[PDB]
Amino acid sequence: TLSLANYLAADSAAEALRRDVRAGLTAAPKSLPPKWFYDAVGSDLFDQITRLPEYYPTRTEAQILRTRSAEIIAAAGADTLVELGSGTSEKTRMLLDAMRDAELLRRFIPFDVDAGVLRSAGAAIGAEYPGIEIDAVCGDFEEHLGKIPHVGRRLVVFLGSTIGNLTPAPRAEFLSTLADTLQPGDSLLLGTDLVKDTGRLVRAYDDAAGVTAAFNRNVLAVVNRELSADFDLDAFEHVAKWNSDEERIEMWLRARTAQHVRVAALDLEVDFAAGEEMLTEVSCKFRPENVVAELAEAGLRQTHWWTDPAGDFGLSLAVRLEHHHH
Repeated sequence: TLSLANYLAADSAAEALRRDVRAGLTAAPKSLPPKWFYDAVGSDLFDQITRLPEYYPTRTEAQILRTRSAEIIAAAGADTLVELGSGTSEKTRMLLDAMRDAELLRRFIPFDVDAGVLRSAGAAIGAEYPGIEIDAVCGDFEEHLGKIPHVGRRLVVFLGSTIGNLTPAPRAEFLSTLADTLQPGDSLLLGTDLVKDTGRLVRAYDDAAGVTAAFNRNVLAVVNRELSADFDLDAFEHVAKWNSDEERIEMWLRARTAQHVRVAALDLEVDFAAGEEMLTEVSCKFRPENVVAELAEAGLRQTHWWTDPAGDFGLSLAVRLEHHHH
């Protein structure tokens, strides 16, 4: 059967956006949070990015998961699959199939901000896996991870490389809170994109076809639409950079010429100097030894680590850290 629990108010997304745009556009170094990339148009654009020859991470993680699903499912011994976030719905069915092959599959708990997607995905999954209990939760990572039911033995998965879109401090915060929801017996599956040739990294975030550029610019269309702003999308250049000290990709929008922007819903007048850059996304890249340390600091012990043949990407399986005090 299907059960949906919807914790987001009608104006949750609207109020969150007003705050983020006002905070981002009036900071001395302008920025916009990457989460606003993903309206209908942006999610479609991102979907296309996953099939771009330069953008390897989605396909590499998918290929690792394809190969390791049975082993992940054996390792976890879990009967309940909890999926955190979007865009991983084909990867979801790899894990669900593996759990069904193992005769363990009982419960599926998707957690995402879009209730409509959950209702659709829940009806579909429910049909493809007769007898499964689907407890869908519509909420956000900030506030609602606690709302995920602790029924059964749970494999909690967070795929799609979203973890790297958080800088070290909010990332440490997120992982720790995630770890806190795990009961003994539960496992966390986590994908991390690895440090590699910087040419490859930059091209992945600035493809030859210019799709990533459109995806970046689209966040301006979102602000235009939702807050009645007058960004001139054609006035902003897409810039992807390798930050070697932070070992992360950065995406920027750079004003070709001086721009004056009014966000009418906010009664906010904003100025861009010619060449001024606005930060729209970071994509942190990891070293294998650093993934274990970060997991440890969050209260997790890595029990498995899998990579693709090129060492481009790693999947971790982790469990609650052991403590023996004296």
